[PDB]
Amino acid sequence: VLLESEQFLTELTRLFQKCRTSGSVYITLKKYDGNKCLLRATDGKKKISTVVSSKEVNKFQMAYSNLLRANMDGLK
Amino acid sequence: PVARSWVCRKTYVTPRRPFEKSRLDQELKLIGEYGLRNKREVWRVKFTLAKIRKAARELLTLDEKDPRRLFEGNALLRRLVRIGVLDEGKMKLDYILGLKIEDFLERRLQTQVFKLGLAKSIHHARVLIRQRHIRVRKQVVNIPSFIVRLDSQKHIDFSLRSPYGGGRPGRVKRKNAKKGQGGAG
Amino acid sequence: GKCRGLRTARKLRSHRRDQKWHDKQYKKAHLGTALKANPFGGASHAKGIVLEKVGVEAKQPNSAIRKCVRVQLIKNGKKITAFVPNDGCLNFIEENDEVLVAGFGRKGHAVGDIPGVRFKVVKVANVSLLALYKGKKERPR
Amino acid sequence: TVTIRTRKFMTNRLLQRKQMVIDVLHPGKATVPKTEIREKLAKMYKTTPDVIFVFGFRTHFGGGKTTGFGMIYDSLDYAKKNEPKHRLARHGLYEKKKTSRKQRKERKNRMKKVRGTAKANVGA
Amino acid sequence: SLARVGKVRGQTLKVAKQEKKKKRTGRAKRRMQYNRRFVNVVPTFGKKKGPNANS
RNA sequence: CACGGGUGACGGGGAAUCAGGGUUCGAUUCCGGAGAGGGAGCCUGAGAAACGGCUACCACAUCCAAGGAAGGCAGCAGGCGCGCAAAUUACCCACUCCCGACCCGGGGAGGUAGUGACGAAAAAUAACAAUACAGGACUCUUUCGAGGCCCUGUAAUUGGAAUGAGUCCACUUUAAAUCCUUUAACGAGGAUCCAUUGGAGGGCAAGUCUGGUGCCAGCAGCCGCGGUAAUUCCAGCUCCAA
Ligand SMILES: [Mg+2]
Ligand SMILES: [Mg+2]
Ligand SMILES: [Mg+2]
Ligand SMILES: [Mg+2]
Ligand SMILES: [Mg+2]
Ligand SMILES: [Mg+2]
Ligand SMILES: [Mg+2]
Ligand SMILES: [Mg+2]
Ligand SMILES: [Mg+2]
Ligand SMILES: [Mg+2]
Ligand SMILES: [Mg+2]
Ligand SMILES: [Mg+2]
Ligand SMILES: [Mg+2]
Ligand SMILES: [Mg+2]
Ligand SMILES: [Mg+2]
Ligand SMILES: [Mg+2]
Ligand SMILES: [Mg+2]
Repeated sequence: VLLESEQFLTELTRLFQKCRTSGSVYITLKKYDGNKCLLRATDGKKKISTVVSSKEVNKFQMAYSNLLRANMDGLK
Repeated sequence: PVARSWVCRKTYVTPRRPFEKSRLDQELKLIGEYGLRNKREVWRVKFTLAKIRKAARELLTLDEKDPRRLFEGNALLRRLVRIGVLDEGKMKLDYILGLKIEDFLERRLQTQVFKLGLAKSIHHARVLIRQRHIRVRKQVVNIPSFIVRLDSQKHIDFSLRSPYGGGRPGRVKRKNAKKGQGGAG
Repeated sequence: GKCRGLRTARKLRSHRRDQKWHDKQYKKAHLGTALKANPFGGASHAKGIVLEKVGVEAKQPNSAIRKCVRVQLIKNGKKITAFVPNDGCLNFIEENDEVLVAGFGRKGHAVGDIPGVRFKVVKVANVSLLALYKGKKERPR
Repeated sequence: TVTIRTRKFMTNRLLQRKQMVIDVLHPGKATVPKTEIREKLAKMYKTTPDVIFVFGFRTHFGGGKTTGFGMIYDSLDYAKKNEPKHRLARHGLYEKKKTSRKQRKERKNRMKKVRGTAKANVGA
Repeated sequence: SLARVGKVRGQTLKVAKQEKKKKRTGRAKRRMQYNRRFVNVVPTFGKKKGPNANS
């Protein structure tokens, strides 16, 4: 599902909040031409996708970094 | 702290009443007489006339045989003579107040090309100014608002890079010649 | 001037400084009570949340049902009966939406047929109601 | 049909050079290149074109006149003594390094962190 | 009641826009305005009709 | 008019509106003052109560092995929040100067580019010729009609003549580039390479035109319009303001 950059982050947060019990989180980053990068996320059931352009990487990467640091925790 | 000017000024001032019928009548007659583009072209010459008349009133409020008054009056008369609106025998600071927007619009390079007669119409002269066919003192003038000086009045002619003058023909003429030679063989 | 002495500057200045406050525009502009009563707080535009749509009955001779929106502001939280300007544009505004609220050109005063309405709506969810009326843009759904 | 005239001629013995404002008339063509400018100044002033450095052309409207500044050194050693390295690299006798400025700042801030002889060992 | 919103805007007849030759603009529009104001008409007796006057 | 209070008050040169007088603003590139989250103290040093210096407390926050360590973008970019409201995590010390042991090194000061309809200046979107027509100074004719030495406009009638906007080799520009100017070759007849923003009762320039609605929708900054022939709504056409 191709969404907005902010809607992608909200649905990605909802993917972790749904996978607080069981389920994998798949994040695929790749080059995109048709400068842009394709960033897609998959829990196994519902797929979301976005394309991040050059105009919004400073707005995107910092909130995405805080999202990952808040949502990923392994073993001590 | 950057190195730049920040100096600018509006050259036109809008009138106080927007829909005066006699004012629109006079401005529409001015545009239809001298080949203008909008009402801003009337209003900016009106505001330069307002500048000149305000300077003239400020000189007439000064006393006679004042050095600043004499210097500014002689300089303003020299400017009016060199733009060629006021005559060289008429030059006195009391005659500046009796000067008109029509005599200011007479010194337009569009109007001067129309009076010299190298162009057919006033708007056709403006087309020639836009399309860069005429020059003034070996310098191409692309803008019709060029205030032609009285000393530089006689140097108005066609430019060198011009098909109407001594130059290469235009795109339509080259395309028609190429199409004719291609049809002939 | 009434007292025309040579050195009555402080008398004229104190008398004019006392008598400026009886003007309606001067006192409203220089007291903070009108600025406190103003929901915008000295602002030209304001965003706010739609919560309900109200059909307001009209005043004397002209009798109709004007359309208003109970806008709850963000910068203060105050409630404004904002006016939907154009025809058939109440259907675009849904519940729980952010709308931009401006004045009506009488500087905070009720205008014409509508009692107790000072403000109106310009934009609806970052899409202008003028373009929604003309049909140029579409509401994002 | 290209004509070069000189204005404001000055002899800097304290810089060991000549200098003038160059006025180029070229009807019927575009702006002539700096190599042709150096060649025509060389055949004008009877010197080698290696010492003649010309820069800063501005073309007037209409298309028949440019204005540019140019200096004529005495020797290539004096030119390398007082001539800027960027205008030397315009012609190619000097070549500046390709070390980018942000990476040089990063290298300097990395050498600032480590104290001792290992400042050279931090870099690569 | 708020059930009658957009009533007349819904129930008016949708008339399609007529195709039209493009108008001259700017100095040419003002020149054509000057030509249709002054140099065409003649002084006539009685009250002069307006530009949009029709009967 | 002290003292006290408020300021949605850094002060000034200045900005806007302006007859003459005034009113409002000034955070904003220049001069001076204050400051680096809130205060307080100090070493060094000619010059600091300095925070891209430390020392303690409060608010906020990072790592940790739980013994401990480290922070101050009201700098340049950029981010969250707050919002009616505000730009690139670029290139370079080449122009300006500043500092150092100094001709050589450094400068997010500064310069140049990216966004940019805050604003200011100039300013494309057509012009000419030929047909039909509609008319104005002359001659002629009682009018009707006629000749063109002089004309002016209109009509998706036709015709070549001229140019950018774009495309794009090449110079020039510049620290290296970009843009401007120059310059080949392309490039326009609905020259579709199509200019919109508001209004048409009055103030206020501009339809008693047509269809629908029938005090409903709505228009209307003020007066007012709409209750089944709306010059005021909604659509078409026409016109007017820039
Ligand atoms: Mg205060
Ligand atoms: Mg200040
Ligand atoms: Mg403040
Ligand atoms: Mg300080
Ligand atoms: Mg301190
Ligand atoms: Mg400091
Ligand atoms: Mg800091
Ligand atoms: Mg803004
Ligand atoms: Mg430097
Ligand atoms: Mg240096
Ligand atoms: Mg700076
Ligand atoms: Mg266009
Ligand atoms: Mg209408
Ligand atoms: Mg009106
Ligand atoms: Mg009227
Ligand atoms: Mg009333
Ligand atoms: Mg009206």
